[PDB]
Amino acid sequence: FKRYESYVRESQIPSKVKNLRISIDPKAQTIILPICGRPVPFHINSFKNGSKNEEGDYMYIRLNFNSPGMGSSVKKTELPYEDGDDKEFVRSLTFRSTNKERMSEVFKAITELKKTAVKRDQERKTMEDVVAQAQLVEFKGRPK
Amino acid sequence: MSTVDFDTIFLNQSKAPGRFRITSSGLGWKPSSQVPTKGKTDPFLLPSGDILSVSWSRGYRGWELRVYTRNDKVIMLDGFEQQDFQQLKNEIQRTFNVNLEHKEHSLRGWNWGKTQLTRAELVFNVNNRPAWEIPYSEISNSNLTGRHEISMELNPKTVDENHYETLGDELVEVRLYVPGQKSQLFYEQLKDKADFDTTSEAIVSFEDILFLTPRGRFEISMYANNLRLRGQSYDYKIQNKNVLRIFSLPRLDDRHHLVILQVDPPLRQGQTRYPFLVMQFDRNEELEVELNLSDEEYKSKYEGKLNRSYGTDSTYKILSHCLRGLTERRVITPGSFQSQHMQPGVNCSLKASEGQIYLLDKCLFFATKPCVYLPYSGIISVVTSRGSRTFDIEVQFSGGSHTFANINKDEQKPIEDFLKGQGVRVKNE
Repeated sequence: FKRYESYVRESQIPSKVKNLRISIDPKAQTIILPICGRPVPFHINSFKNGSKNEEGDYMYIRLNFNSPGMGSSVKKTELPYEDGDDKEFVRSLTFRSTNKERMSEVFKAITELKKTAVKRDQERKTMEDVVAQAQLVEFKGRPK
Repeated sequence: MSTVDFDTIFLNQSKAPGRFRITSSGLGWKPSSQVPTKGKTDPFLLPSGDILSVSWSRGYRGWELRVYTRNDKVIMLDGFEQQDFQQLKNEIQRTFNVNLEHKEHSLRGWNWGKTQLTRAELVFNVNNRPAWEIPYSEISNSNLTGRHEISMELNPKTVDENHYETLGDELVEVRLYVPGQKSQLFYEQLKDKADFDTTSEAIVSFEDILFLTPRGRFEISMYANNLRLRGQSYDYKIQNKNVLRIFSLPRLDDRHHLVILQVDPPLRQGQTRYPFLVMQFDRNEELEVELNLSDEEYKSKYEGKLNRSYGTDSTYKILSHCLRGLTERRVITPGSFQSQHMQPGVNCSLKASEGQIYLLDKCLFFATKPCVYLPYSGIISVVTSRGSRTFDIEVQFSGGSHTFANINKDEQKPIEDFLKGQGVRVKNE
């Protein structure tokens, strides 16, 4: 299990979060969701993918999270969750909002945060097998 | 008598701030008079005898005081400062003899954990700490969506004569994944604790119906306001309002009959969506069914819409009549179109999917996954192209084009004459 954590202390939750709405922290790589009056963090590594639907005056966002069965393309060697037969998982959360424009921007920002996280993880994996070499010693005369 | 009062407190996620008060008689909350809230101005009052326990925790607007009642209701009061904790602790202890518990919540951002059905709320624990809790009073419905999957629908916070306007993004649906051979017991325990409507009396049930989209042996239980589909792995609840159209179409094999429901919003099975439900009956399948209705309810609501008893008639006819009576939707039967072979439809392929096209009086309908409904009012032009014993039909509409391939050439003239008769522009390359 690639150990990740959103916050260690409640004081790290930004002061901006207070309107009982969906908010994104790019610094902590975390999506903050309004569940029954509580600011619930979800790390971008627990997030799988989402969808957005427009319905009358409301805009719906469904966020899907990583769970066994609905697994991602990751190999068996590194799971986005800790192994556990007795572990239950939040598979999806569906939210609605009257403000369509902001809700579309929030969805774009979640999708961008996921793309940046995946790109950084690929870049890390490509660098893990790069052995740091010694420095080339220039020839003090006329080189061939 | 020292009345302790707090200004700027919100009740159950109210948009308007109010004044909270602690008295020896109980808890009181009143909205602040500065906001025109179309809404009763009446103070919320909770008697001291109804208070069971009180927890203190981090909310959206600062600190939250969560009050558990003896009537299995949860009251949420948010907007407190961290300094208020000492005063609240002393006053609640002095007035009610109840300990104020400090509840720390998991901030790890993990979506895995253990669910725990507490008396008044469903709690999701991450590393032995609560991540979130949902009061049972906020849960509208729960439905097994697969062998390890539980979907909970929450009451939509819209316009009720007894609730303050909520401010923000609202949670509508929560799906849990419960591994192990365990999700069915959890669903049963959730049903018992959430106190969902009980002693439900289906008006009519139909057992062992073989669907094609998605393929499965579902039981169909019909109620006054809703239709239930029970399956081995997935239970669906469809509201009668969400049924847009009913089609009753004979298959060209002359051995089967198709009943097709258009549903909006489309049914979900994991990631895939089913806007059309396709049921397949044998034409020789006969069923006798008595409606489970009182004679007073039948006469008042269903007289002339439903029969009290259906004799031994074909199952698909009884089902189509019951669906018509309960959804108030018209059943669409095959139109005046007759193929060269005197058939009500024509064999064709849509991309890699082989199927049957029905030319109905108001629309073109394809009946094999994927199901395609095309109203004639939305069709711009139909182009007939030569692939040949067969020809292809391209239907152009405001949202794209659909090419139906591999149609027998003998069917070209009947189709063109029918489409011209319906006022559709036919072009022949």
